[PDB]
Amino acid sequence: AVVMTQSPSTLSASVGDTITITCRASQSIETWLAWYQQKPGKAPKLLIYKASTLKTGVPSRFSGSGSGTEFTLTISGLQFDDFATYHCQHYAGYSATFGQGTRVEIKRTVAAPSVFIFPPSDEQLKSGTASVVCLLNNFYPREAKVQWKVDNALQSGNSQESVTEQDSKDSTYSLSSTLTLSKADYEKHKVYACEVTHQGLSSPVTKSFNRGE
Amino acid sequence: AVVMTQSPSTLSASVGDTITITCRASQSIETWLAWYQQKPGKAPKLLIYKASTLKTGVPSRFSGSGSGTEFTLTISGLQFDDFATYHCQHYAGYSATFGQGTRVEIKRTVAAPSVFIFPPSDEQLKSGTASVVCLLNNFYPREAKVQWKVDNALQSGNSQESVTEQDSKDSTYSLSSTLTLSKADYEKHKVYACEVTHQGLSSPVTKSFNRGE
Amino acid sequence: EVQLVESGGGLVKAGGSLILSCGVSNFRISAHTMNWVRRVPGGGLEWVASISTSSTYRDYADAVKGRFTVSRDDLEDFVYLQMHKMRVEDTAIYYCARKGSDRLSDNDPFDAWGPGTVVTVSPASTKGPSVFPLAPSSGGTAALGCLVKDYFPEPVTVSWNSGALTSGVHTFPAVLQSSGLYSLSSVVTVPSSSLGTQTYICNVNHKPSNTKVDKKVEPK
Amino acid sequence: EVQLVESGGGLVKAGGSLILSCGVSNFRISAHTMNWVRRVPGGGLEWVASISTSSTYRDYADAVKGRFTVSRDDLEDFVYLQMHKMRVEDTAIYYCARKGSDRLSDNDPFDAWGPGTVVTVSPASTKGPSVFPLAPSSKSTSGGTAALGCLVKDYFPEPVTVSWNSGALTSGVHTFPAVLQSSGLYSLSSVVTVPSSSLGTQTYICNVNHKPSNTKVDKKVEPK
Ligand SMILES: O=C(O)[C@@]1(O)C[C@@H](O)[C@@H](O[C@H]2O[C@H](CO[C@H]3O[C@H](CO)[C@@H](O)[C@H](O)[C@@H]3O)[C@@H](O)[C@H](O[C@H]3O[C@H](CO)[C@@H](O)[C@H](O)[C@@H]3O[C@H]3O[C@H](CO)[C@@H](O)[C@H](O)[C@@H]3O[C@H]3O[C@H](CO)[C@@H](O)[C@H](O)[C@@H]3O)[C@@H]2O)[C@@H]([C@H](O)CO)O1
Ligand SMILES: O=C(O)[C@@]1(O)C[C@@H](O)[C@@H](O[C@H]2O[C@H](CO[C@H]3O[C@H](CO)[C@@H](O)[C@H](O)[C@@H]3O)[C@@H](O)[C@H](O[C@H]3O[C@H](CO)[C@@H](O)[C@H](O)[C@@H]3O[C@H]3O[C@H](CO)[C@@H](O)[C@H](O)[C@@H]3O[C@H]3O[C@H](CO)[C@@H](O)[C@H](O)[C@@H]3O)[C@@H]2O)[C@@H]([C@H](O)CO)O1
Repeated sequence: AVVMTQSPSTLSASVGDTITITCRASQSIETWLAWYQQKPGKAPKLLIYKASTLKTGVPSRFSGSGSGTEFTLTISGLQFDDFATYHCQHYAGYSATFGQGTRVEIKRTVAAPSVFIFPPSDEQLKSGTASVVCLLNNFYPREAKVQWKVDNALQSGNSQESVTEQDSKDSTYSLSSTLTLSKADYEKHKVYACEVTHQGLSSPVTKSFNRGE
Repeated sequence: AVVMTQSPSTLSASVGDTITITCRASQSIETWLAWYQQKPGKAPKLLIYKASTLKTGVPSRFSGSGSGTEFTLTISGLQFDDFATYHCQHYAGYSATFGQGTRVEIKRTVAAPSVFIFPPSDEQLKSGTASVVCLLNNFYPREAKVQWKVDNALQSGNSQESVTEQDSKDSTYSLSSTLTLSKADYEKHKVYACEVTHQGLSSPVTKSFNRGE
Repeated sequence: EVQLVESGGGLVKAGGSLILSCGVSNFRISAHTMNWVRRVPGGGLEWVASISTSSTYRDYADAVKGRFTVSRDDLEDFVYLQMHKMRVEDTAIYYCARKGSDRLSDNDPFDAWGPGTVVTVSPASTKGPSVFPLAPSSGGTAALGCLVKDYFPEPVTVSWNSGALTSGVHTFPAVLQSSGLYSLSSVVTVPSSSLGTQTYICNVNHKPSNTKVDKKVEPK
Repeated sequence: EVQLVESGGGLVKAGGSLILSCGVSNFRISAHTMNWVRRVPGGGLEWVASISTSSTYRDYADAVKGRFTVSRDDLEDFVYLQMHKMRVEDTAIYYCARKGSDRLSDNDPFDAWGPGTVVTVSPASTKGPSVFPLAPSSKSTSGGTAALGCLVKDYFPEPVTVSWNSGALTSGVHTFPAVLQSSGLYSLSSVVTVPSSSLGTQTYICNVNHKPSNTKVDKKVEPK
């Protein structure tokens, strides 16, 4: 029952870089190790197996090494299509274990989000539902925390988030959080707020409005 | 490719009666015929196979006969527990076919439904939805039709209904139909009507209300 | 050429069940150990289950032991995954994968994968009903009732006036709405001349969500 | 006492897929031909599929030939039914049933049945979005910039495309990955940041295309 630990979880690099993802096993697995590439919405692709064997068709810029407990996947001369998630895997006859994955992204400078909040539209409200939307715009890196507070009470279980892929132009991410309440629930409270924490912000940013204006 | 035709579709009788259900095969099936009893919401139960053999536990008032193309299920001395649907079945080594089924019910005199219509409660409307309910109360026999009209335009795809099992005391049936619309559509229209067709009526009955009143 | 495709993904409520299947093209599954793997929203893959040739060995991730069953059908080239007692953390994209190589050995990597099928477990395993009056208004005889709406799973029970009122009562089979929630109505016929004097209260119980609801039905 | 239990029933969209399983208690399926049968709304029973011992023969009702597959697992005692390209008339209660008798022969009746699982195929394969404005206001305006958008809610299935001012406005637009709600319908938002100085002068309209329902909606998003 082997634990596989990749490093790093996110690897920020530029086109043309030479980069190295590490995979550590909690105990020796000889060379029973494979590396897979996976792009959003698509199936994992086998790149390398038995620690260092390149699958036919895989460009020679991909290279794998290691044995026992330490393994590396090296990409020499990173190309745009190499930006993806990479998973290491201990494979045994009748079971397998994966690492947590490493997402390789485009390197850029830290960028705080711009935060905007949107009350529910009167039209939706009338239909019996209140969606409150918090927008985090063009930030980097991708990790951001968003908390909803309704009359200062932290919310759980009633919001969903969506994050965009890295922007083709500024390499930033954007995020949307939607708090959903019944009209009746929504009308039981006054102050709606979203509180955003991010590495580029000196301190958290809180956007709020009063129901009814 | 053997078509099984069961007759009648509904058999109305009284406790104590001897009744006969017929099953006909489009071609000879020797004695490869079985009879099943099924009550509402329960699994079918095998009663008779090889045309005339009773399963263990099946009371002797049940009997079956026939071979070739014509088969008969007999119940001598109907008991309350016997009102149910009966299904005949041709069974072959690797396929089977069923007759349409025969519902055995308690006989009584024709009775027209009493019809009632209920507008949405203000409370539900407030939450964004409008269910209009039409009730057909204590009618016989079971076949009845409900057509919803909104400002005289026949509806479809927006109503569901359910029917009670035969009443223990007066042997009647009742039916409930719900027309469901968004609050928005509901307020677009004024006249909501449910039109009921049933053998107990000399012609279709309509119950209606004007929204707001 | 070699392909797999998964079917059966869907939205399920916590505690519910869902069965996935996997078909293939341009190879037979018989010589291959077949696997299920899932990609959880965090982005990582989790090995879920494996079934060896001849079904000699079936192995599961600890997280799913006791709840999932994998099966294989060599004659028609299908593999199955049954999922029961499902939990929020089962939410993921599920892939069917084979262990294979140009020459099969005792331990080959996952060389062919299906595109995946999305499985979502919503958090609530039950939902209590909303109850609305069906208000009265044919003379002599009046009809009133309660509309018991948007609950899950079955059943609800309905009594009238804590049970004192049984005559003329009809509680209808529930219907399943396109929303995947149930709805039913309970109605009672009473003397057109008891509305406003006699009180009418439907008592709804939804055991699955320990919800009890009394609702007065008044004229208008 | 012999028992069978179906699993997997639910609501399915026309064209969709659903797989059922059947498990047993107090007997082994290996010696038995296993069957699937369904009761349709009209009350009649319909034979659906049968699978012989050893999976030697699989047979199907003509109505399902090509769309359903039946499989068996003798080692752990399960039977499966795959249902694809589902149709409204597939709507029924599905039962797993054993062919058998006190002593097996080449042709026995169905002597044990499961309780049945409800399968309901809705006529609608698709559903069009409601679109609501995310109006610019003081709460989404700061300095030289204002954010506005559209919330595209309660549609099925993916995808929907969103354009702003028929494609004239592309800079600054973000259309987020759709998310699936507990209702089984998707929703997403499309937002754009624009100069605060332009609200009141520039009209902003989101163009929503739900190709799967061939539905298009144009929504003017205005202050307040
Ligand atoms: O029936 C027989 O032919 C045979 O008599 C052959 C015997 O050798 C023996 O088989 C057993 O031992 C074999 C050899 O063991 C020794 O040498 C091996 C190297 O060849 C070495 O790995 C091993 O440690 C030892 O030193 C094993 O190969 C046999 O294992 C196979 O068969 C059993 C079923 O009995 C399976 O459970 C195993 O998973 C394995 O089958 C898989 O691998 C073989 C190829 O090696 C494939 O032909 C087979 O289709 C299957 O392949 C799939 O699964 C593997 C594992 O998931 C994947 O990596 C592949 O990609 C495929 O998906 C067995 O231990 C005797 C036995 O004593 C009983 O018959 O059998
Ligand atoms: O040792 C052997 O296994 C044996 O040598 C026995 C041989 O007789 C022969 O088997 C074949 O012939 C048998 C007899 O056939 C002749 O007599 C029959 C009257 O008894 C008559 O119907 C038939 O047409 C012919 O005149 C058959 O019984 C055999 O068929 C059985 O086995 C085959 C597999 O070889 C199965 O595919 C069949 O469906 C059938 O099995 C089913 O029935 C038997 C009981 O007879 C069960 O023991 C078995 O589990 C299975 O039962 C289940 O399925 C049936 C049908 O769906 C249901 O009705 C039951 O309720 C169960 O659900 C076979 O044709 C040779 C073979 O040639 C090769 O071994 O085998």
